[PDB]
Amino acid sequence: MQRIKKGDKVVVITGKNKGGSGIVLKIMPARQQAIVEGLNKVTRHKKKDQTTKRAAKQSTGKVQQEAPIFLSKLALFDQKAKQQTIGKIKYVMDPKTNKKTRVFKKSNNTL
Amino acid sequence: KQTQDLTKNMKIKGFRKGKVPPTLAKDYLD
Amino acid sequence: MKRTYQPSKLKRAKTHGFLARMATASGRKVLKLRRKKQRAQLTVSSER
Amino acid sequence: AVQQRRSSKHRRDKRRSHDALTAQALSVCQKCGKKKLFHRVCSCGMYGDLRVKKAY
Amino acid sequence: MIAFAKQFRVRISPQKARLVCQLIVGKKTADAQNILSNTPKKAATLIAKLLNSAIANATNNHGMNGDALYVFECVANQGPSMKRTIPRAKGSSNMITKRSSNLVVKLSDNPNERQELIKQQKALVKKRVEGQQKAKMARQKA
Amino acid sequence: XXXXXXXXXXXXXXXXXXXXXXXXXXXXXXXXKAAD
Amino acid sequence: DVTNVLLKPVLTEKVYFNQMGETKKYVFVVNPKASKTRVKLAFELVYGIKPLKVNTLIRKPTTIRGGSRFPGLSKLEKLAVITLPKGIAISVTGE
RNA sequence: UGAGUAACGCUUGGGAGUGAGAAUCUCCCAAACCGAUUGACUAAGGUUUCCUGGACCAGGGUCGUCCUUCCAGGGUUAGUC
RNA sequence: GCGAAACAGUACCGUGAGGGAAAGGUGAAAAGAACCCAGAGAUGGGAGUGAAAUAGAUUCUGAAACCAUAUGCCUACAACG
Ligand SMILES: [Mg+2]
Ligand SMILES: [Mg+2]
Ligand SMILES: [Mg+2]
Ligand SMILES: [Mg+2]
Ligand SMILES: [Mg+2]
Ligand SMILES: [Mg+2]
Ligand SMILES: [Mg+2]
Ligand SMILES: [Mg+2]
Ligand SMILES: [Mg+2]
Ligand SMILES: [Mg+2]
Ligand SMILES: [Mg+2]
Ligand SMILES: [Mg+2]
Ligand SMILES: [Mg+2]
Ligand SMILES: [Mg+2]
Ligand SMILES: [Mg+2]
Ligand SMILES: [Mg+2]
Ligand SMILES: [Mg+2]
Ligand SMILES: [Mg+2]
Ligand SMILES: [Mg+2]
Ligand SMILES: [Mg+2]
Ligand SMILES: [Mg+2]
Ligand SMILES: [Mg+2]
Ligand SMILES: [Mg+2]
Ligand SMILES: [Mg+2]
Ligand SMILES: [Mg+2]
Ligand SMILES: [Zn+2]
Repeated sequence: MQRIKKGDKVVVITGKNKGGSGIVLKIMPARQQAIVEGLNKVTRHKKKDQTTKRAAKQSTGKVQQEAPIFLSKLALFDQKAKQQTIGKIKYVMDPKTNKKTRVFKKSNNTL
Repeated sequence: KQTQDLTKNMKIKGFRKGKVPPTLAKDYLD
Repeated sequence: MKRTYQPSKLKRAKTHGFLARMATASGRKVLKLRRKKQRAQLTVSSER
Repeated sequence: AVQQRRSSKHRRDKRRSHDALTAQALSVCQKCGKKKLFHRVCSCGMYGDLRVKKAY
Repeated sequence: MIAFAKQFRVRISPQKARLVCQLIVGKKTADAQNILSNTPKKAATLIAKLLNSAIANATNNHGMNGDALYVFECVANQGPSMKRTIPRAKGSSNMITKRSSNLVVKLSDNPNERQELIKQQKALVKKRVEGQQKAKMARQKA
Repeated sequence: XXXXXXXXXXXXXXXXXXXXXXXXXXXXXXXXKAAD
Repeated sequence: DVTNVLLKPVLTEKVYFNQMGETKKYVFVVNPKASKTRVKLAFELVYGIKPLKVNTLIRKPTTIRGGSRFPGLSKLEKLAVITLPKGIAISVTGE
C-alpha cells in the first residue's frame, strides 16, 4: 500500500516551510512528489496567447498555484490523539475486514 | 452582415480564405 | 560529357535487387553480412 | 609566389595603418535643421531655396 | 557609470566593423548620431540601431541627463563563425568562413571614467596584499 | 494580437548546421621538366 | 461487406466544385487494397444509391517536415470519386 | 598568415507601388539577345521540386519585402492513352 | 570505454560489395523572465523569480593559441636569432 493517499492531512518536516499542514490533492507515484494545498506557492509569469476560442481571452495575471514536493519531506498528521504529534505508520492487517490498514507506531491510532 | 464578418481570413483546414463556404462556417470553428 | 552513372529504374532493380541477391549462394552470404551489420538499407529495393 | 615566412601580427597592423576612414563633411539644412552631407539634397528634397523632390 | 547595449552574432565581420567603430569613439551624442547616419557603409545602419537603443536605456533605465553622454568604447568582438565548403576546380574544395561580430557600445556621463576603472583594479590588487599580510600576522602568532 | 503558438512543435529559427565531408580527391600528372 | 474500405470523407475546393450542379460528386478515401467494385459495393450496402461511376486516385508518399530534427514520410491514400445520378444528393453525415 | 587580397562562373534604362529598409520584389513602358531555338509535346531520369498564403534562422558567391529555400493547406479522375 | 551514453551502422560516400562520423551536464524547484523603454523584429537595457541571472535556454567549471580596449614607459638617421 502507500504511505500518503489523496485526502489525508499531511505536514512538512524539512525546508523553508516548517510545520506546514495541508491536504494532498494529487500524488504522482512515478517521480515521487506530492501536491499539497497552501504549500509551495509558485507564480508563473503568465504571458498572453490568443489562438483558440478560450485563448481569445485567457485572462492570466499573477495566478498562484501549487508546486510538487518530494514525498520524503511529507509526514502524516495525527488527528485521533488528543495531543497531535508526527510519527511513522505500520501496515497491520485487522482480521475484522481482512483489509490492510495504516496504524501509527507511537500510538494505536488507525490511519 | 454577420456571415460577412466571419468569412474574413480564419482559414479552414482544407480550405483557403476568400472562397469560404457561403453556408458552412459553423462546424470546425464552433 | 557522358558520366559513369546513367540512371535506369530497371537495370538497378534487376542487378542489385532482392531477387537478384536471392538467386545464388554468394548473394545469400552478402545479405547475411548486411543483416549482421544491421544496415537499414539492406538492398537497393528499399529506396523509400 | 607565396610567402616563405609567415607575416607576424605587427607587420599586418603596420600595413593597415593606412586603412583608416575619413569623416564625410556634413552641413545643416536651412529649413529643417537635420545634418546632411555637404553639397547634396536633404531628406525633404529642398536644396538651397528650391523644392526639388516631394517630402520623404 | 557605464550604460551599454549589446548585439550577438552580427553578420558584419569584426575586421570591417572596427573600421567604423573607430569613427565614433569619444564623440558627443548628437555629433555621433549625425556622423553615422550619412556614412555609406553596411556597418553603419547596425551600430546606429545599437547606439540609439543604448541612449534610450541610458536616459530611461539608468536615469541619465542625456546632454552629457559620450561614446566611451564602441568595439566589435569576434563572434562565432560558420564553416561552409566552396567547390573549387579539379575536384578540390576549400572552406569559406562566414564571420560574425559581437557588437557592444557603451556611453558614460563622467569624462574621467578611466580613473575609476583603474581604482577598482587597484582595489583588487590592494585587496590581495592585506590578506597576505593578515596571513603573516597569524603565522607569526602560532 | 492573436500571436500565439499552441502546437507542440513551432519555431522560426529552425535548427540546422551544414557539414563537410572534406572531399579532396585531388591528383596530378607528369611534366616536361625531366633531367635524365 | 465488412465496411472497412470507407475510411474518411474529404472536403477541399475541388470536392466542393464537383459537389454542385445537378449530379453530385462525393470524394472519400478508401482502403488502398480495395478495388472499384468493392467501393461500389460498400456504397451500395451502407448508403443505398448505386454510383454511376467511380474514379480512383493514388497519392504517393512524400517527405514532410523536411529539415526538422526528425523528418517523416507521408501516408498512402487511395481516393475515390463517386458521382450520384441527376437530382439525388444524400448527406455524408446523418443517418 | 596570405588578406579584406584573387574571385563573385555570357543580358539594360526609367515611371508607379508595397515595405522600417529596394539597382535586385510586383506592375507598366521600352531595350537587348534566342528564334532547326533560350520556342511547344513527350520518352528516360528526378520524386513533390506543381498551385495558393505566409516567413526571411540557414542556402542564394552581393541585396532582398523575393526565391526551385522553409512553414501551412491543397493538387495527379481512363472500357478506348 | 563497443564504431554507436543522443533516434548509430544513422547522417554521409560509392553502381555495387563495401567504407563510415561528430554530438552529454540550466537551476533544489521553470519559479524559462509578466510588465516598461529603443527597435520592423529577433534582441538588448531595466523590472520580476531565484541563494546566485557574469546560473537566461549560446544554459557545470571555462585553459592556451587568436582578436580588440585601456592606466604607465619607449619608439619616425635606423642595419635588428
Ligand atoms: Mg595589435
Ligand atoms: Mg591598406
Ligand atoms: Mg566536377
Ligand atoms: Mg487510374
Ligand atoms: Mg591555413
Ligand atoms: Mg585577414
Ligand atoms: Mg598582394
Ligand atoms: Mg590587386
Ligand atoms: Mg578583382
Ligand atoms: Mg553571373
Ligand atoms: Mg549586368
Ligand atoms: Mg535578333
Ligand atoms: Mg527547349
Ligand atoms: Mg524539397
Ligand atoms: Mg510557386
Ligand atoms: Mg510568397
Ligand atoms: Mg545574403
Ligand atoms: Mg469517357
Ligand atoms: Mg546511397
Ligand atoms: Mg540579463
Ligand atoms: Mg561559446
Ligand atoms: Mg559555461
Ligand atoms: Mg630618434
Ligand atoms: Mg647620418
Ligand atoms: Mg655592420
Ligand atoms: Zn531639410
